[PDB]
Amino acid sequence: ITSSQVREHVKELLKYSNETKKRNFLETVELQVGLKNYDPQRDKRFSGSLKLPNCPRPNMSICIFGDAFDVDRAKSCGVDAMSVDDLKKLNKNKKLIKKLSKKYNAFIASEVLIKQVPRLLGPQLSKAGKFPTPVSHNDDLYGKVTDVRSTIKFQLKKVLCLAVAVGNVEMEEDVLVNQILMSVNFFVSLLKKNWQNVGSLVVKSSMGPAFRL
Amino acid sequence: VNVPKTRKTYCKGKTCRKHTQHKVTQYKAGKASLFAQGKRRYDRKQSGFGGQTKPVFHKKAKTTKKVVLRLECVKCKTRAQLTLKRCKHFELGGE
Amino acid sequence: MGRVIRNQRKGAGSIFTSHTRLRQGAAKLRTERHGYIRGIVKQIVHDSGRGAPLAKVVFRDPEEIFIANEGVHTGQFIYAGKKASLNVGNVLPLGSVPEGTIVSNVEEKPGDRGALARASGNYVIIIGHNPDENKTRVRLPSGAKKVISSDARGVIGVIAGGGRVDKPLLKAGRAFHKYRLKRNSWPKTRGVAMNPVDHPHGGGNHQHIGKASTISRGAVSGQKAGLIAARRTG
RNA sequence: GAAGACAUUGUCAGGUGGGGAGUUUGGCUGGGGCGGCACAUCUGUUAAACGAUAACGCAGAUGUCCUAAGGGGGGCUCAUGGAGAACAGAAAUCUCCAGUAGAACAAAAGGGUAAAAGCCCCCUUGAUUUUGAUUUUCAGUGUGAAUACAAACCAUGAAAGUGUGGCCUAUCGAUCCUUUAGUCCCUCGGAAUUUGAGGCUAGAGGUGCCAGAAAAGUUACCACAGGGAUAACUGGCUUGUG
RNA sequence: UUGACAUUGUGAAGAGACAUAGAGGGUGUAGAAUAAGUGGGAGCUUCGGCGCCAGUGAAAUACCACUACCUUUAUAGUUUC
RNA sequence: GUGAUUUCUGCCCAGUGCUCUGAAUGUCAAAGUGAAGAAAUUCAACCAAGCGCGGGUAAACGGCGGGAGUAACUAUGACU
RNA sequence: AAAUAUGUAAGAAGUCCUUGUUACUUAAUUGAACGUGGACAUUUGAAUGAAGAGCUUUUAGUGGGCCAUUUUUGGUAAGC
Repeated sequence: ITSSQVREHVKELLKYSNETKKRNFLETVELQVGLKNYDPQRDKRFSGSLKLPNCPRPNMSICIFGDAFDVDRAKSCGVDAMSVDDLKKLNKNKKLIKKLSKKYNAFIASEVLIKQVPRLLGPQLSKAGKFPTPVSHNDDLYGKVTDVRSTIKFQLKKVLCLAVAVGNVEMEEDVLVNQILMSVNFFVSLLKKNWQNVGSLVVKSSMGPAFRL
Repeated sequence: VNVPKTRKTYCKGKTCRKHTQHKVTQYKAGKASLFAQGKRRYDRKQSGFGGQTKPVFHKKAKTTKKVVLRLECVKCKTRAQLTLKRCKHFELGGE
Repeated sequence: MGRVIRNQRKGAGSIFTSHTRLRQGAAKLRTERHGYIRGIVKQIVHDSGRGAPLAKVVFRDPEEIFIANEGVHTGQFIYAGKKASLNVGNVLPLGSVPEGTIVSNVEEKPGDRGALARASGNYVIIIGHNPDENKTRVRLPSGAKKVISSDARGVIGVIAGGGRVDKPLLKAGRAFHKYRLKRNSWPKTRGVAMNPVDHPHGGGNHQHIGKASTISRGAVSGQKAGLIAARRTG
């Protein structure tokens, strides 16, 4: 709870383990949070790294599609399909628009809708996990998929999600919790007023918990 | 109609003066209920029956409110400065 | 708008029966527990309540009931709890048979018996079964009720048959229907009554105009029409 | 005998409630009405070569749109002949060359505008703060709009400059109330402390009848005060129409 | 018309208050395989189970904290429905 | 309500009214409860009717369409 | 590109000469604005008219107007 105990989630919580000495292999810590919890559309992000610094952790197939040319916008990589003859029948509704825009990351496709997005395609999907975000959709979905694959930084969109990092095993305290904060930027604060906008969260590394608030 | 979030609109405050990028949101509303003098006195009827007050209120609107542009620097440290763009409908930065 | 009829009467106003032109009155008497005698001399012809009311017993030192279709101008009107059942007599319906049919009969014990006192209509006691102390009684109405054990009871079909099985041929005879009760006849087919007059509301090319059901609970005045109903056509 | 904290009675709350009470129902108008807005505006004309100027005069535009359709400097110059044609071949679109401003400047119309005021690039956010003065009814009334200054604070150019919003002439709103932005300034009056209330200056929230009431009909059952200021009928001009 | 509060006080069956959380845990098409599911995850623990850099699909998991179903479980005085 | 007898009561319940135990769920006031401040006070959750959802209802108010083609001179409609 | 009508100016407080003030901008003997001392006014196109002239308060009525000649708008026209 943004208090002294931050370094109790960090410093005092960095060698908890669950057995004997402390092992003999590398470490793996971070600092959990989110993306903005807005609705993955209107406003929740912009630009600027923390860091932070990471990438996947497990899988990365997100979202990118629109026309017959959006497939190759997911061929030399791996993404979801919006289909062509579906935006007039079933390419969006609940578990539909989901499918294409409901993965884990967010979305990195382009744009093309017309008079249909106030309760179907572009619509039903927003806070679900996608609704047309900033993925430099013009050359494709790879270069700006540096904001959708690796490096990172920590593009935090769709539904929660983000990253963190600072050191290895044991050598951080005030800058461990203050490294977790450092592992937060346009995700912990931003422009006009943004020093906080949530309730709680989690964190650790592999040991056991962090802040007991 | 495509505004651009923050843009160096000189300004001041002061205890600052000169320019300063300002995160510029538009203005919202604000409840009052049970504080407003408007209330403190406008609680009446007078009182076993009532009506309201001469201006209440069915007239004829305009179909176009106004943007309550609310520019606000961060170095100037203050103070959320209001502006007035008039033309609806529209929306923030596109573009 | 004036005060529409209905609203109008009720209060003393100018209407109220023949409250000084008839014979005695209903009265199944007062209440002892084992039969008293009743020589019923003469059956009366009153007004209003067609169906002869006939004046009887007077025993404990020297009353006038409504009399079921059974007068032997002296008839065996012995009645009172423990009492041989019969056309006439009047035994506490808490000790009847099962399929009988009393006429006059008292909601609640004693309190002289009015339920189905009218011309003819009798009240077949159909039930008696489920009874710690009560009775499953029919009723002229058409619905059922559990009256209360020992409570008077006519014992036979009320007199005066088809008092009106027909046929009041002429506007007269209404020569009566009155000289009886209130001045109910004639009755002013309301929807001629003008706007301000009653609620109807004539208007130009006639017209009962909008609605006609009339929510139960309207302002005694918004009232009238078809009370408040659960239907319409035939 | 029946009823047995119930119901009733009482006090507030909510439904409901033309049965009842009260109350209202714009205007300009070849007479009222249905209609149109010369009720707020702008261009052209009508309008008689300064200005002013009428109709329910004629021809048209206004209750927006622009982050750039704003701001500065660069460059460049916009709707024919003669050349080269493969889906082009009347051309839709491409590249060469040699001359009327016929184009373009969001939107009506008129003004204006050519190393530009148009078009392609480059860099910004002046569409800024404080005032005040000015101009716009022949103008003494506030409003909107616009002009030149002062003080600041920026842009842009190498500069001199220019830029105080869209080339100019249209595109908007008092009075209590409410919200907000302002110093962290002023008072709650027996003293304090915070919480709250109140104030000061700069804005948003609506008044289109746009100098700004908050407002359904019907009467043939009806009523009043006045209107030849105002219509049916006579007369009257005029005579298209006969 | 409906609620609350007074008018309104004798007794008797059953909740909730004092003064509690833990386990199997996921029946569309495809990956050998557990889908309302999130991600921190390159590691948890003297083994390597699963991973993971590969990953398809509507959504990937062991180190598991969690925005949310089913089954499964303690009262002695006043109190109050 | 309609008006002797005589005959004869077509079809429409979506609309407005009326009216039923009904609806697995959404509003919905006062007291009563919880949460937060130092309170004033301001947020909460549940909450009777009512509403909205469901049904019946026209001797209840009232309703009762419209255009195309369409042989055995010709016009023609039981046809579609 | 007229006519009619419409702005200004006029003899004259005016020029001409000498220098002095600082916030102004010029590099300043640069000017600007202001002021001293000094020459000439009744003045040699303007005309013509003055029952002075200027100035301050106040407070009636009025706001329904109608004629003509020329110049025009509508309309066949009009005592429109």
